Amino acid sequence: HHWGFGKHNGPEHWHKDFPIAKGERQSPVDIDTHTAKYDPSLKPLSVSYDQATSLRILNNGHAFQVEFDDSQDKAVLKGGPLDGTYRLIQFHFHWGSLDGQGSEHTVDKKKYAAELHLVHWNTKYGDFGKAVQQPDGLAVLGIFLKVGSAKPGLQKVVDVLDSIKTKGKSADFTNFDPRGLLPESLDYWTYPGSLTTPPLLECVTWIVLKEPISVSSEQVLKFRKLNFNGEGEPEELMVDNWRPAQPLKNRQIKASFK
Ligand SMILES: [Zn+2]
Repeated sequence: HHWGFGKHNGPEHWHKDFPIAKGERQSPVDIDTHTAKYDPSLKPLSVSYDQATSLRILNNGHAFQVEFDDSQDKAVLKGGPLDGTYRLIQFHFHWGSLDGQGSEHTVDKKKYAAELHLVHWNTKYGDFGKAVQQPDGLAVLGIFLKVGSAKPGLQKVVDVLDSIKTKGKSADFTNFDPRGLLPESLDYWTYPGSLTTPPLLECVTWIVLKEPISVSSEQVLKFRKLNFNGEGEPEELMVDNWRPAQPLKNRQIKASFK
């Protein structure tokens, strides 16, 4: 009876196994655009993905994750609110059963159809496992998805999902360029928060882009054909794998733009 997104093990239950669920810097949060302060010290976000090396895509039982070779400085995030260099390790999404919900962060209470997380770890901690034990261990770049025109750069991801339908399935996924998932503007909000799946560690500097990317209805529909369950088990569609907004508590969200 482990954590999940069902009726008996979903986000409202997680605190029982992971008490930090009720912590002081939990994510996601609602971004109140009128309360976020423009910060004239925030540098432009530097995203250097030209040498990114994807390896594999995995159905991990709550989402799918595209993993990268992070053994060299190849795909790095720096600048913005960050000190130092953070290396890309994986990206994954959160999505809904319907276009009207699916994002984890919300903007003035608005829910998007999905949310992309590009997860990076602080190179000063040597690897991901050590980084998540530190308050500044991770930087996660969050990008909202809305349903409209197709995102061509996403299609290679959508087309491989049939091969990883059920929990535990993985597939070779090389030469995928995550630059094809970025919106035009890198304007962002930033605040200190946490992983949004257990163990919910409070190790993340969140950088959430203001500009959503558009994906097609057909693209998001294919996300919804994935399964939470393993092969040979009763079918449960992988939908609504998003944690709802958590109390902001003692935190200020800063904006890179006015
Ligand atoms: Zn996530």
